[PDB]
Amino acid sequence: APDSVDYRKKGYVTPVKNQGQCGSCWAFSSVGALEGQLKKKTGKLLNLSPQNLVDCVSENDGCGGGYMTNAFQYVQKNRGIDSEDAYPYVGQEESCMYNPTGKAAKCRGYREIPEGNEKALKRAVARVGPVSVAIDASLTSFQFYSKGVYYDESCNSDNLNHAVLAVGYGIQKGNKHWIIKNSWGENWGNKGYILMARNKNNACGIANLASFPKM
Ligand SMILES: *C(#N)C1=NN(C2=[C][C]=[C]C(C(F)(F)F)=[C]2)C(=O)N([C][C][C]N2[C][C][C][C][C]2)C1=O
Repeated sequence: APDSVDYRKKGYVTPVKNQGQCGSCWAFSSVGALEGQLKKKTGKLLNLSPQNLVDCVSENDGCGGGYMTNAFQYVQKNRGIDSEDAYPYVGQEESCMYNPTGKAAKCRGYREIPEGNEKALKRAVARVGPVSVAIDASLTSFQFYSKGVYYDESCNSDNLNHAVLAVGYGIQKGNKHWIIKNSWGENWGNKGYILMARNKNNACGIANLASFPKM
């Protein structure tokens, strides 16, 4: 595995999205991971539909919450997920309106990385591509992150209240990090991104709930 990796440089990542006031981070996270695999498999990069997941993954709670694992399973069982263009994002609860004609990607299942194993997470990211992960993003410092490697001794790994996407990893002046793509718009963090402390005792619980879909 490379000392550092950044899948944005390998065309696996779409631009930052804005989930709005709907707690659908798990949908954007799942979609990001899926978009990466689709690119790896077909060579094409397309915006997948998070609203499709929000409205159709009954295993989850729509804007009220959910897990990326349930999303990947839905795509597999549903035999597909629509493109963002075929099922645009509104960030509001609506009955499922999935349409197979707009299908843009399928899923063969998913794998989970050993809970709290950042070493496993590193290897997974380097080999697979973008990986869905959960973190404690409740701290004010996270809300107003601007640059640098984010680290706060107050983060609680047991409080997984947000789902994001790890598109790579690296180091900055002795501080190892995870390159994280958020879904709170480009007006947050660094153009929507944030570098988070890596190998710092699983800061914010970044390795507690990480998984990726297979295609
Ligand atoms: C998103 N958006 C979102 N997700 N959760 C959540 C619940 C259970 C499990 C997960 C995950 F990612 F699978 F592990 C995620 C959640 O509780 N909320 C409420 C978030 C409140 N925010 C906390 C950080 C500060 C901003 C507000 C979600 O919105």
